[PDB]
Amino acid sequence: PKELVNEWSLKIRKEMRVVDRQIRDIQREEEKVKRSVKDAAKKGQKDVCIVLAKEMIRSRKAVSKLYASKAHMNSVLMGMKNQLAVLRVAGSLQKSTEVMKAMQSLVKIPEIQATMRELSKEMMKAGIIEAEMEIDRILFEI
Amino acid sequence: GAMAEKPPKELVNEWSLKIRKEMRVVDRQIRDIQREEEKVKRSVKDAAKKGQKDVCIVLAKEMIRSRKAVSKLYASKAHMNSVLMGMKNQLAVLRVAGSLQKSTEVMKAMQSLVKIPEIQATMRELSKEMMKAGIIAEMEIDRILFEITAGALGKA
Repeated sequence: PKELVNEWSLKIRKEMRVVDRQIRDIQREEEKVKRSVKDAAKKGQKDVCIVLAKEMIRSRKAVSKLYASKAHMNSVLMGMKNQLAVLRVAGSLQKSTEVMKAMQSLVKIPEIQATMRELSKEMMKAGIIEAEMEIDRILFEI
Repeated sequence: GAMAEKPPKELVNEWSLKIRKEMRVVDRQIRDIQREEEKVKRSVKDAAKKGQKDVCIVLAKEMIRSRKAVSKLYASKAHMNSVLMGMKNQLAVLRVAGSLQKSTEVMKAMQSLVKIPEIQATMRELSKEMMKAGIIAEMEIDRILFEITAGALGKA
């Protein structure tokens, strides 16, 4: 039907489980690296420390960019929520500007981008990606 | 400074609570507008059926304005959700460091968020609190080594 929404929610929600997992793993790694940095410091190995430290910055930045993604995705889920409404009201989808720039800053995250490119399209074709007709359009619940 | 008495970086839990609170508000306002669209709909129906063209027309302009009201709202909620995640991140950063740090993410959301229609004066206050905290090429590693080693391989 017009339950594309419910499918896309599920996928988005799916991709968010992955992001959670990715972030849960990196953090578990930072746990260890932090201990390494401690030992290395105690044994006075300056250079092992400097390197590891860099490992951490890289870690933090990685996680950050992940949460960025989770947010962009959540932005899309919300838009999906809203779509149901724009329907429950009239019965069409509306080119949301919101679910368009989010679904733009997401096809750019490293790993996941193949699905996101594929969803962006399905979305573009249901006609929510890329009034005086609406004032007429809306008059369709008559 | 001296025997100060600041809140520990649980300023994050506090801001989380408030952001979360404002999001219940938003949910509320969306729900109310939705509920009001239901009625305006019935109204538009009758007014069409009875040939009152001019009335449908205006009830329509009413309808569009609702829809945008909800849009702008869900927008804000996304923003808020972005700040919430940023806080989760800050907790993350603290879990291993124990000290907040910048965030061009929780800065722009909390920029676009300090709009006017609503009690969104609080957002201007959080905004403030957050800067003082220190949330809104490098000495990163030094600060880091110092963080992780309890000031033993200090900063430059």
